[PDB]
Amino acid sequence: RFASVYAWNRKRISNCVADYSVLYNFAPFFAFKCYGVSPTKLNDLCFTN
Amino acid sequence: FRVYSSANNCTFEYVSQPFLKNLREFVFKNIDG
Repeated sequence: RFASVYAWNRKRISNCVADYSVLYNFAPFFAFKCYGVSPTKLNDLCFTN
Repeated sequence: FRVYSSANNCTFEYVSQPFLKNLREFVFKNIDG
């Protein structure tokens, strides 16, 4: 399933080995935009939350 | 008992397995986060 906009969900990912390679999730994305960070350099940067 | 206080609002995750003439020595420190 998923959720609505008025009650959009928020999942906290703070303890994981991040396999940022979710490009398999329907690769033909209609909108794949990045703000504040570039597309691929994203995979090799650390963050708190 | 099981619930210590009324509210408990945290989203941390750190699990491990049992840390279990029975001297159980422990040393606690907090440095460099």
